[PDB]
Amino acid sequence: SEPDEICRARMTHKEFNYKSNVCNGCGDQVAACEAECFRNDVYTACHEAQK
Repeated sequence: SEPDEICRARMTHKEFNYKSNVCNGCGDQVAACEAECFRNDVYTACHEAQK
């Protein structure tokens, strides 16, 4: 049970905006999209299925 602040510091400001932008598109799984810092099947699937 640790914070995901490291994930935000690891990426750039623009990155957080891009990832988050797509996250809101995946659907109602936003929480899950950021759950693993954009590192999950939920996002990997949506993002790949996002034109």
